[PDB]
Amino acid sequence: RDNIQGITKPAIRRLARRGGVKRISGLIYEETRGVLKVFLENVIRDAVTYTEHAKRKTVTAMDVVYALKRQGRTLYGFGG
Amino acid sequence: RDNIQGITKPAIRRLARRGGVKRISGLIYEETRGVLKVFLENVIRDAVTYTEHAKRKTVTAMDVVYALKRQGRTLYGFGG
Amino acid sequence: ARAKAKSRSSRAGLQFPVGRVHRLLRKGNYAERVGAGAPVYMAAVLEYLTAEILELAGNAARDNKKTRIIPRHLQLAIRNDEELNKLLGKVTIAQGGVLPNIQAVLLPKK
Amino acid sequence: KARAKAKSRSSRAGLQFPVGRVHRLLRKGNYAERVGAGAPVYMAAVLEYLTAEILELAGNAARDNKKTRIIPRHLQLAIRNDEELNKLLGKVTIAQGGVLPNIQAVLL
Amino acid sequence: RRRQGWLKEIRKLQKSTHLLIRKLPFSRLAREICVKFTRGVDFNWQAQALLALQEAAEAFLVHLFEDAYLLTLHAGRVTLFPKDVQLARRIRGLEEGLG
Amino acid sequence: RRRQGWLKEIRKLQKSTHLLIRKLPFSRLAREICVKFTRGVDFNWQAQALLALQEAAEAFLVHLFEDAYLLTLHAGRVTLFPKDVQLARRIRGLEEGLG
Amino acid sequence: KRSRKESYSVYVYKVLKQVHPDTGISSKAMGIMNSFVNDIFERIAGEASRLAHYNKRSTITSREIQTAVRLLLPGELAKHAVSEGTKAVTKYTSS
Amino acid sequence: RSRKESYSVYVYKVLKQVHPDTGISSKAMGIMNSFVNDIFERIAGEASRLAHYNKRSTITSREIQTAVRLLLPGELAKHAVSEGTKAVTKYTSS
DNA sequence: ATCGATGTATATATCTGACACGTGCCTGGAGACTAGGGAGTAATCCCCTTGGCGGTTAAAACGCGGGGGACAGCGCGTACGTGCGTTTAAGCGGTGCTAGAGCTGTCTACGACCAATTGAGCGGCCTCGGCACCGGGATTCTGAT
DNA sequence: ATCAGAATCCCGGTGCCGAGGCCGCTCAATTGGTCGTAGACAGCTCTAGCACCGCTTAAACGCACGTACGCGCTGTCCCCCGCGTTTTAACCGCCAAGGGGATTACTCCCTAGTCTCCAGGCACGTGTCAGATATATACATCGAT
Repeated sequence: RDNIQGITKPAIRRLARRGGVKRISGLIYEETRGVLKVFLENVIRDAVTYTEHAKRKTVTAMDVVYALKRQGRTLYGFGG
Repeated sequence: RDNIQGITKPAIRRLARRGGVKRISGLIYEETRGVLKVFLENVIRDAVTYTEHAKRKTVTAMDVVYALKRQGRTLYGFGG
Repeated sequence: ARAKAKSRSSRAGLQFPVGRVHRLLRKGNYAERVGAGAPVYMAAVLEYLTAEILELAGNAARDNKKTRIIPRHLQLAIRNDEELNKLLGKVTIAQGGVLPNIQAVLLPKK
Repeated sequence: KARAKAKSRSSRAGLQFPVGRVHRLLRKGNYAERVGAGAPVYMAAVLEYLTAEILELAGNAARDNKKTRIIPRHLQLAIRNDEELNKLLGKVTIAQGGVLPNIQAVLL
Repeated sequence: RRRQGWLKEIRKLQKSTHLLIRKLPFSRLAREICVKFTRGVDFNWQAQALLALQEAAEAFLVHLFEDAYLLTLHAGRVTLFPKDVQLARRIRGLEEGLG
Repeated sequence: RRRQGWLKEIRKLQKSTHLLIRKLPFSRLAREICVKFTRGVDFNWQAQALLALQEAAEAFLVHLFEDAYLLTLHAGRVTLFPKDVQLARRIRGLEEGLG
Repeated sequence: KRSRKESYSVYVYKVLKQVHPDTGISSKAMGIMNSFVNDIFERIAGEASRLAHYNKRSTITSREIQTAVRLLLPGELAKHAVSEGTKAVTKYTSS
Repeated sequence: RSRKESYSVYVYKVLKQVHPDTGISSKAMGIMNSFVNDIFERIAGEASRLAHYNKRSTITSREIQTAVRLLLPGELAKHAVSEGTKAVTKYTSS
């Protein structure tokens, strides 16, 4: 069982039901997992770069909030 | 002759021919004039405030390029 | 020997602390000098923005029969009002679901 | 006399971009309280690399047009024909520039 | 015997780089818009600023028309409709569409 | 005995506030993505960082799915296809959509 | 020992208990308000700093913050903010 | 009077090194000049935010290094890091 | 089911204005030296993250059957490109005028900075209530009856 | 036309843990002088932006018309959802260990700052060639027969 297979198909359908989607194609799962992988790849790359500059070895919440702040999607609720 | 018709039908047709549009509905002219008008209001308000801060009365190229920079569409070739 | 120490906020009559905003502007390297009225103006703008979001949040919480603000009400309050939404469209809200809505063609019968 | 002959710091780096002008702009830029010594040299290397690569793409784009003088059309064609630069310079609009010669796939 | 002649026009405009709207309608439209925000005072304009405004506006409208044409092609249509440009403006960035 | 029940599900899930994807697969996915950049050194994670990552990723995916739903609705279908979500990722641009 | 770790929480308490007497707030919403006020602070301060640098002045005075707040928030929100700022400096310059 | 400093001459020299016989018009030189100022302002913004986030007061070469790694995508940044290393290894001598 | 008219691409002549190069200059970069504090590094504490184990249970997975909807195709009407003749307004030159942009010189209000003081605000701790959950009764849609 | 059943919503009752109040403290905000320079301001000089006008011509415009294409409709078949059953991994609680985050002390090197000197880059000319346009030639491409 690969590591992207932890993203289950009822969960992706739950994301679609939040989005107002009535029906879901059987082919959507691979591309949705792919877009999740590329998005998380770019964000985790940004946050781990911020960690490596500070000479720390642990991604704290501040690194995730700054890394998302530099991609144009700032998140509120975890400190400033 | 009202001034919004100075942006002519062949000019918008040429803009669509640059965009790859092969066939053009006749109702598109009023809506395209609408989006052009909203865009011009958005940029001109910010550039006029940038002129108003310097206690000047002439819109220079630096203030219009800064106003385009604050909307997230930077423009090259007219100063920094 | 000297006069009684008054906060500068009481000179402005405002609730956001001008002294802390002045300390943040001095160590923030924005400019080499800081004018005297600029942190007062900042305190006013922040006071009004907090008052706007809290007023919409309190009405949004009272609409859900609740007397204590959870982030769900803050999200709903921000996104219903267009003017704040334009400012806050670019910001994700934690613990925040999307507005209760559905596109009109999906509702088949009335 | 006792004062040595002046070497520019760009000549110490073997680079063309002006190190001293960048040091003055970092001092008046006010991004940081203090300015470290090796940081404008590192930045200057980064700009030399960017200008050299973009000018190389511009020169090849000029050779495709059989011209030897660079027009903004050459920069526009050089910039969007490179995907890593397309991610870099997607958001900038280039003055005196056209669009790519891209006709959509329903040509028949 | 005319079959299709738009192809010469589209490739000729995508290989030319000149400006597409005449300078004077854009000029008087810009001055009529500018007097509406500065409370009736008349402003002067540098020529390079007005030229830069026309370059930015024309590039933005060209990109918006490519976006709406991808929306036409996705729904099975071939002619550009106003609902397509409306949906393109909504699906674009909320900040970018209207400030 | 079979009735359609998507309407109660959509009405119930759009008023929810808890995180909707399972937490632990998301956690090991973030760790297995993280190990590809620090050259095999095991990094530690605070819990609040993974919680913030889940919040940002889930809101972004919901925005992407509604906009691609506008695309699928536009074609007269009601089912969301992979060509629509790919087209919406192209139309959001290079900085917000691909990355 | 621990550091002070300053924040904006108590002012959200005072403005909340002034605008609404009987309404409470959770700690996660308090943190979300804290990050919100820090973010909008950084945008307004970055706007005033860039604009002061563009016109070759070196001081941030109230005029630069005025043009910045009119420039960044969209519409009549900024208009009311200009009104409150003028009223605030009207009170502040008295003493 | 006014000096109006521009990077025109440095763009001309690097152009002369990479392509010997290629010229440049004034509008494309202005395009290059505003381009260099723009990439400068982005890198300075990354150095300012990272110096303030980690409670450091000075930008050293490490800050610019992680900033250029963060802002430019992919292998272009890596080769820029290579260029910076070859710059610093010759700067510290003599 | 091949050949001819013409749109389309390219070579040649012949200039102009912009371009690349030369020159004087001034101000900004460089050299040398000093002072002071930012930060590098080592040591230590504890915390909180990771790792592990056992059981639970709701969720995932899988299969099956039914029907809503995607898709290809056909006819109709409408609206759009193209061609041709008319107009009109944009652009270009040419002059002229003056508001306002830019620089220079003076001065003062305003803001940086330091030391003593004190209270506003922050960490820690405690209590009770808004809220989370469950159960019973009125309300509401479906689709058989 | 008409309601049993399931579902939904509302309301009463219970319990708990996080919010809000309280107290000690410490360092940051405030006050009071002091000193220096950014900018406000007055004034003067001059470019360039606006206004006007003639003239030409390319571009805009209106209409007629044939036809490409949007759209409603229909049939077919396919693939997705609801439901039921079996399996499994997330989850919760507990616990231990140790890597590492966080803090403090100590030290020293790097950089702000000052002063002098000189050369790189910028304003201003200037001579000359790449690009623009016109013209001639041929290739390809569509149309005719």
